[PDB]
Amino acid sequence: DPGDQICIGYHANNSTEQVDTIMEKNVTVTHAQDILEKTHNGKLCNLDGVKPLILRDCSVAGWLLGNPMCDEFLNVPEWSYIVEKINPANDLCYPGNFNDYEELKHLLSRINHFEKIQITPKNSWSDHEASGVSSACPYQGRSSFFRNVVWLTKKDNAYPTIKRSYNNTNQEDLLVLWGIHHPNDATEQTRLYQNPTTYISVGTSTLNQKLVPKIATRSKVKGLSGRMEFFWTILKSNDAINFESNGNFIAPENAYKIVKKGDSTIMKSELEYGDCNTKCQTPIGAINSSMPFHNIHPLTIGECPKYVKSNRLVLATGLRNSP
Amino acid sequence: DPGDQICIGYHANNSTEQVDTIMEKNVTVTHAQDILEKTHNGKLCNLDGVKPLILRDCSVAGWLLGNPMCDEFLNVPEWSYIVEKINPANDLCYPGNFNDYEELKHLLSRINHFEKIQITPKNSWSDHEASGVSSACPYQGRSSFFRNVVWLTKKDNAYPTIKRSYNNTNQEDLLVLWGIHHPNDATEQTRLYQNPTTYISVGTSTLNQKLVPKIATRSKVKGLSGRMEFFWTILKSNDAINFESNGNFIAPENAYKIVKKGDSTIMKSELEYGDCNTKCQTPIGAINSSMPFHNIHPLTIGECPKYVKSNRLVLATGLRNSP
Amino acid sequence: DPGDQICIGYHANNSTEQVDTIMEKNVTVTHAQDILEKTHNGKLCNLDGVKPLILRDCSVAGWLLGNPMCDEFLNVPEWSYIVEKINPANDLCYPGNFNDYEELKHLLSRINHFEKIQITPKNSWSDHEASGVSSACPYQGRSSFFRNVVWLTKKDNAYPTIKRSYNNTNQEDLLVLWGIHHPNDATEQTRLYQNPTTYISVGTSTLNQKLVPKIATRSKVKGLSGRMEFFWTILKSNDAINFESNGNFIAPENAYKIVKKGDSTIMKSELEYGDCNTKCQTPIGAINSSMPFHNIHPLTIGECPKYVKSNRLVLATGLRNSP
Amino acid sequence: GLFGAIAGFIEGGWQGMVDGWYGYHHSNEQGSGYAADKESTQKAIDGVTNKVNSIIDKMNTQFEAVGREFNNLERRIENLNKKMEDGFLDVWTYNAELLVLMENERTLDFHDSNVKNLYDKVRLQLRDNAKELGNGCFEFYHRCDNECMESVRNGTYDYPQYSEEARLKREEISG
Amino acid sequence: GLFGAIAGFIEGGWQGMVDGWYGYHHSNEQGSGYAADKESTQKAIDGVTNKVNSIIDKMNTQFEAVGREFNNLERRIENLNKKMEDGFLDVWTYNAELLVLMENERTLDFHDSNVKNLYDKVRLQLRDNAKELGNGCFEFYHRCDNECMESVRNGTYDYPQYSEEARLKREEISG
Amino acid sequence: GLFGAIAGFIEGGWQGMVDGWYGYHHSNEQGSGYAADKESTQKAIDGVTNKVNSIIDKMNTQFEAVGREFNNLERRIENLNKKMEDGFLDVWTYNAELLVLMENERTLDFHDSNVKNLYDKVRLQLRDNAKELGNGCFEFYHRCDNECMESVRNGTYDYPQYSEEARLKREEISG
Ligand SMILES: CC(=O)N[C@H]1[C@H](O[C@@H]2[C@@H](O)[C@H](O)O[C@H](CO)[C@@H]2O)O[C@H](CO)[C@@H](O[C@@H]2O[C@H](CO[C@]3(C(=O)O)C[C@H](O)[C@@H](NC(C)=O)[C@H]([C@H](O)[C@H](O)CO)O3)[C@H](O)[C@H](O)[C@H]2O)[C@@H]1O
Ligand SMILES: CC(=O)N[C@H]1[C@H](O[C@@H]2[C@@H](O)[C@H](O)O[C@H](CO)[C@@H]2O)O[C@H](CO)[C@@H](O[C@@H]2O[C@H](CO[C@]3(C(=O)O)C[C@H](O)[C@@H](NC(C)=O)[C@H]([C@H](O)[C@H](O)CO)O3)[C@H](O)[C@H](O)[C@H]2O)[C@@H]1O
Ligand SMILES: CC(=O)N[C@H]1[C@H](O[C@@H]2[C@@H](O)[C@H](O)O[C@H](CO)[C@@H]2O)O[C@H](CO)[C@@H](O[C@@H]2O[C@H](CO[C@]3(C(=O)O)C[C@H](O)[C@@H](NC(C)=O)[C@H]([C@H](O)[C@H](O)CO)O3)[C@H](O)[C@H](O)[C@H]2O)[C@@H]1O
Ligand SMILES: *[C@@H]1O[C@H](CO[C@@H]2O[C@@H](C)[C@@H](O)[C@@H](O)[C@@H]2O)[C@@H](O[C@@H]2O[C@H](CO)[C@@H](O)[C@H](O)[C@H]2NC(C)=O)[C@H](O[C@H]2O[C@@H](C)[C@@H](O)[C@@H](O)[C@@H]2O)[C@H]1NC(C)=O
Ligand SMILES: *[C@@H]1O[C@H](CO)[C@@H](O[C@@H]2O[C@H](CO)[C@@H](O)[C@H](O)[C@H]2NC(C)=O)[C@H](O[C@H]2O[C@@H](C)[C@@H](O)[C@@H](O)[C@@H]2O)[C@H]1NC(C)=O
Ligand SMILES: *[C@@H]1O[C@H](CO)[C@@H](O[C@@H]2O[C@H](CO)[C@@H](O)[C@H](O)[C@H]2NC(C)=O)[C@H](O[C@H]2O[C@@H](C)[C@@H](O)[C@@H](O)[C@@H]2O)[C@H]1NC(C)=O
Ligand SMILES: *[C@@H]1O[C@H](CO)[C@@H](O)[C@H](O)[C@H]1NC(C)=O
Ligand SMILES: *[C@@H]1O[C@H](CO)[C@@H](O)[C@H](O)[C@H]1NC(C)=O
Repeated sequence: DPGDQICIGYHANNSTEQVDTIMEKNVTVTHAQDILEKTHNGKLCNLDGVKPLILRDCSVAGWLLGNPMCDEFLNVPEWSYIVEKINPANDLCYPGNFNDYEELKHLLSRINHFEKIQITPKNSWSDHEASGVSSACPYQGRSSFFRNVVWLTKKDNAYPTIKRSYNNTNQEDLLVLWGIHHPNDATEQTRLYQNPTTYISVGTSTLNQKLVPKIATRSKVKGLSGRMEFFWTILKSNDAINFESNGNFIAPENAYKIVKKGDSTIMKSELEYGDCNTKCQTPIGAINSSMPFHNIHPLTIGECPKYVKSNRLVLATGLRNSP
Repeated sequence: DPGDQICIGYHANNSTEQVDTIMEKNVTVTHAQDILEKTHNGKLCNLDGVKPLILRDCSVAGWLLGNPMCDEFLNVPEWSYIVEKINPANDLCYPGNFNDYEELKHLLSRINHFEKIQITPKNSWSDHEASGVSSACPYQGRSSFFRNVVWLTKKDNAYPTIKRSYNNTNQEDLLVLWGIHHPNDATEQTRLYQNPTTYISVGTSTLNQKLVPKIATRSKVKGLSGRMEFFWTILKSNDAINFESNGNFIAPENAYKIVKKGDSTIMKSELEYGDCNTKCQTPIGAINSSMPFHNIHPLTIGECPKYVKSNRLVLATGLRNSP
Repeated sequence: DPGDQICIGYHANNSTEQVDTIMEKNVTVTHAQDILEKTHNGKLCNLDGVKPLILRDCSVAGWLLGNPMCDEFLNVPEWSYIVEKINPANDLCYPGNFNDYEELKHLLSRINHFEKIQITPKNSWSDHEASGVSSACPYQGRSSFFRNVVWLTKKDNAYPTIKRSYNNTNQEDLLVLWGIHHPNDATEQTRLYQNPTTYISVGTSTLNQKLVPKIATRSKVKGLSGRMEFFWTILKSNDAINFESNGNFIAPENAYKIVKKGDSTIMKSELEYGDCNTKCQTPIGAINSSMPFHNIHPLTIGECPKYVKSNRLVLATGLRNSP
Repeated sequence: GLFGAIAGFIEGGWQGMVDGWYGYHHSNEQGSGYAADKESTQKAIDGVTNKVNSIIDKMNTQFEAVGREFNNLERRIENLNKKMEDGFLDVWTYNAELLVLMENERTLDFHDSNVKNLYDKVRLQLRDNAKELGNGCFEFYHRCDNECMESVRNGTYDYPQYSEEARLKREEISG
Repeated sequence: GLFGAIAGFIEGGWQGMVDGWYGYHHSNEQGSGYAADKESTQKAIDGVTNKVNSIIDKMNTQFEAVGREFNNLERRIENLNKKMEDGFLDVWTYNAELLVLMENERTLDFHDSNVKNLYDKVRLQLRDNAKELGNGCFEFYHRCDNECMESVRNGTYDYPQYSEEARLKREEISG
Repeated sequence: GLFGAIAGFIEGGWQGMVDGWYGYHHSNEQGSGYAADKESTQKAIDGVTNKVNSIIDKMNTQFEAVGREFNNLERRIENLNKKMEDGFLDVWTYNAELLVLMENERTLDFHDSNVKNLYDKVRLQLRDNAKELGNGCFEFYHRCDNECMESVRNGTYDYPQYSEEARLKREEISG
């Protein structure tokens, strides 16, 4: 008659976690491990202790040149990363362009802190008018101008040749900005700077620039047919920059000390500050995860999981579950 | 004596289909599946319904500037893709260069249809000769010139300053082309434009261009030492383009409306139209294949398989075959 | 009593070779095969039969222009590859820049041999002083200059317009070098070249260059505020190059026939010649290995193994070993 | 293979068997004949088909080269572009080749297994009611008509219904 | 599949056994009860844990996309930049997905073997002292107290001490 | 392993057998001795050699970095270029490492399996004519000379030639 018994068997449970293999889909297992983070907080946060520089409706250009609508940013603290809107409204208020802008921007992504200083006081232009202003550049309803540069025009009816020089006695490098104004016609030229044929020389240990205004008729932009073209350079410590101009010069007033370099980026996001903190930021929200992977956005900064385009990454840890 | 018997066994046949694994070469299997297309029709076909624009011995520059040897392409229909020979014969008939040519070509890879329109009639120059021509640019035995641009010279013994403007009232963006002629000596300069010191101003809402001729001794090319340098811009809808010149101006006659943007390419192929039709084209032949892979050519356009460098890609579906 | 016995078993030994798998680490195996080369001779060797060109403290620019501190390299033999230090001391002696330098250096990576030729005898400048020299360009205690180009200054009190021409009648293409000098002020300009308003024209079948000096105030570099800018071209066989200048011209004296083209590179290394020989060279040492992989340095030249960043690559060939 | 069944202990496959991939040969009072196991070949055709759809779908999102032109003073980025495009093509060529090689061997070890699993299936139903010849065959210790053998193929086999007849036969020869 | 074990000869898993992955059901004169196999369940948790840690660690150094901007006359290089970054994001996605699929199937076949290796561990220890039912169970030809079955679980089992009890019980039914 | 042979139920490898990879130890009236199974050892050497040649040849086509220099107003493309070349080196390092780890484990499970094929090769020839000790060894129910054991090694073993003799030896113990 039937005696004693031993059996070999395996575990099962009420698990509904499915995994995939090459041969078989939607296989239900006893234990699995999701390795893919799929959620974020929908916010722009601090990175470790450090707040981002969130430009609002200001572009990098507007900020640095000192567009009057960007006065929030005249002197920003050390940032962790920079956020710019996709199409900032407050860019170059006076119509024109920024030379080597994407290169400046790329430089900027390697910087965590500027210290703005005055390199030339506005009360130093005694033979020229330093109050140039424009409707394209409004402050509080009335006509203003960039804050970090000066529009110099003839005083009385003369424009003496400007020869002004500045030695970077600071230990850190200076980002220095300037510009040239391109009038529409010869008549505008004399109204503003008297002299018909003008130039701008800018010199450094590495820079040897000569600019001449391009006086020609162009399409109206913001009611202005004129243009403002902007240039930048890095003045190393102990180097000097030499300006000589005979007109059409948009002169430097303030410049930026490069205080700290680091890993940083310029994120393109419509988000704004969400008064949070994270160790991983994406343009569409922050991530707090122990997962090795995430699929939120490819462009991240911080201590992040690795990005994949997958919707699901589930590792089977246990065995096949019996129905 | 031997009684009843059952056997457990598997399928076999007369298959000579071979596969490879990591450990074993030339393994004979019962069923395999070739997944690699290895054949093409050696012809240039339509892409679905749409015929390619096959320039023959014309280059993109020849077509767009209107090298007289290229008048076949004066008004091309919508294309699926563009086919250009590796070394086109009718490029710039008059020696010189096309500025940002590779960026224009790349812009072109995103365009399927132009509508060419006349923006300045050859008969609008009442103070200038609009019939400048060259032996380097022959038409029907006589000396001619590019058709979409006009070579302007002095009339009587003067070259009045031109102030000419054009508003893009069309809905679509305009590719506008123009040029400047570089003479060989100060005398040639005066014989053609009277004025010794000349310029070209080009203005747009974003463009503020100034050109000056480079008068110099150079190698004879096609018997010519003179040079012709050409420029282009995309004029947005409702923007205007302003030209001011006092010489050396090769002015626009025709411009191109961007009618249709899309998926397109510029193939390098010496092949010609084969009156066939395909949904996958490579520069060396078209593909009609259900395979997931192909090894015909890396540069394809259309609904194609994936390109790999493999000589053979065969999947085992069945089992090893029994002797 | 106990009869006959058969057993099934596998191989073992006293081997200590370990491999890794996905599930198991430090598994001791009977047989393994290291496939990763991890050692080099720490020296710069010949590549097959051919010695490298090791610039010592000279940059490629110093060499090609003929910085006086580089006379070692005035006429170098055929090289296999080129070694340049990370920051060579003898670069452009006179402060300034070499235009499209990185493009020239890349061109250099497909050339194994120059043969230098004279394009203009020094004693051909009968209407100009051809003895321009500088403290920034020291030779043996005194002031010198680049050897392959010539500093022309006014003679008596004139700088007649220079028209110099050269047709490349050789079978091979010529690398031709020249430059322009940018003075500090109008006085230096007349002091040196008599004429205040000067230019340099350089013409070829493909090149149509016009240079104008940029006269401006700059930082002293090596005590100098003047700057020197250098240009180059590849003059095809059977083409001609034409120079026209009325000042600031640093004229060609020597040029380079591109005699032998091939696989080459410019390694960046602080090493020196080790009188050794190899078929595989890396910047920090040579490779004599039959291994399919190595992890010495990513930038190699010769018939090399494939680079990986791995510390260890061991394949299991035998079976798991019994303790 | 991974244990020795396909071209293993049962040396050879049956060209005569044309209904499926894995199956049976039967020999009783009503002649002989081949009969394919419908269930486990269907389960094997499903898996091999899914594997084949899996491998193609894993390459759908894969690098696509584009012709870019560069001028004679852009030779560095031209080399960058070429090295980058050839780079991804070598990578995906490697991926496609290696996955095929890797899945080919697994497909063979999979067919191999389905032959052994079907074998332990019958070997567990029959037990001492037949002698295992060791060539993939079972020799019954009873008579199994074409309705008894239908029972072993689809797991219907009744063991006690033939237990005694079989016990007698091992004792008859052992007596 | 590659086994004939998990949903194979022991059709179904034991919901009552929650102490491990692989183990035993025992039935003698002293009631029933579950006991997880300590040795093969630990060797399976470690190996599987190691796999998930190896796979994450093998992906730490992996491509990182960075936003780069280009102007409107840099469209070739902008297109180059875009294709390069999507290329690497695709390549690593393929790497991630494909490795998970490949290790999942190996992981399932791994639990699987451990069920057959544990069954053969016991079947080789028991031999003719038990009847092999073919459902994952063994029916003893002798009496096995709750300390006898401890010997089968840890491989110390002494066979001759129960040979005769078993030999004789085999004589009763075969007589 | 994934079978439980190498370090499984057949405990230990034989340091004494140095002629091959897989084989037998036999002890009868004509002394003892090890004998390497030539058949399954060369075929295992073929595959292992090819695997190593397959892994090296699939990497022959692999990315090669080139030094490209950039000036200080080229920082974006310098950065693009660095990420691209680091990108391809990370991919191929992953590929080389992962292929080695993945093929190593398969190589251990290949050896593991061949031990199982050789054991089952013997288990099917002997059947009820030998007792399975459960340590990887077989004890004959007859005397096996140096030509009988050479015959089981090459699959020549004749089962009925010892069928009658073995039964008696089984009953003698069952008496
Ligand atoms: C500074 C000023 O008021 N300029 C306007 C000018 O006034 C003359 C003044 O410059 C001169 O010293 O004294 C005479 C009398 O002796 C005049 O009073 O009058 C012109 C004709 O009406 C104006 O042209 C108009 O410019 C518009 C744009 O105006 C602004 C602007 O808001 O952007 C006015 C700014 O003050 C001016 N800034 C400077 C530093 O000059 C700018 C600037 O001129 C341009 O941006 C340079 O391109 O322009 C509209 O364009 C309007 O269509 C036009 O009639 C002078 O603006
Ligand atoms: C329009 C014309 O025929 N110009 C030629 C010039 O005619 C002069 C005349 O207009 C002036 O009033 O008086 C003098 C007499 O003192 C001349 O008779 O004479 C030059 C000397 O022969 C010619 O130069 C020759 O041109 C060749 C190429 O000619 C063309 C060409 O085919 O490209 C002819 C075109 O008619 C002309 N087009 C225009 C708009 O002028 C062009 C153009 O000047 C150049 O191509 C621009 O660089 O040239 C050879 O180049 C030959 O070497 C050269 O001596 C004038 O062509
Ligand atoms: C050749 C010479 O003597 N140059 C110095 C110049 O002398 C004048 C002379 O040229 C003129 O004909 O006659 C008057 C008197 O009748 C003068 O004697 O005077 C300058 C003012 O001091 C000096 O400037 C100094 O130059 C330094 C650099 O000198 C060098 C150099 O080493 O680079 C000397 C070279 O011989 C000279 N080379 C050439 C081809 O002219 C160069 C060159 O002028 C500059 O590099 C131009 O960019 O300069 C320092 O720059 C110092 O700070 C400065 O005061 C001239 O040395
Ligand atoms: C930029 O200015 C510096 C500093 O000027 C000096 O320091 C001030 C605090 C004040 O005391 C001034 O009266 C001083 O001149 C200057 O660097 C100094 O130059 C002087 C000589 O003019 C040296 O004696 C001193 O050692 C030096 N200091 C440092 C830190 O280098 C720069 O001028 C000169 O710099 C030296 C290094 C040389 O390369 C020289 O060619 C250069 O003119 C000045 N830079 C420029 C471009 O004008
Ligand atoms: C280009 O020509 C068109 C045709 O007249 C101009 O558009 C119209 O301009 C008038 C005012 O001048 C305006 O009432 C219409 O609404 C406008 N039509 C359309 C379809 O936009 C245009 O002139 C002006 O256009 C407006 C929109 C503004 O941007 C102004 O700055 C501009 O001068 C002409 N464009 C240029 C740049 O001259
Ligand atoms: C460079 O010098 C050579 C040697 O004289 C010139 O080549 C010769 O040109 C003539 C026609 O003028 C031709 O009959 C010869 O066959 C040709 N020599 C050889 C070896 O081909 C060359 O002049 C011209 O060369 C021809 C090919 C043509 O391209 C023409 O445009 C060019 O001027 C001289 N090159 C220059 C730029 O002056
Ligand atoms: C796998 O399960 C998901 C869960 O909703 C389902 O949508 C999908 O269709 C299933 N796929 C297959 C192949 O059964
Ligand atoms: C397998 O066969 C093909 C032709 O049938 C041959 O080209 C190939 O070299 C063979 N494989 C080996 C490893 O030789």
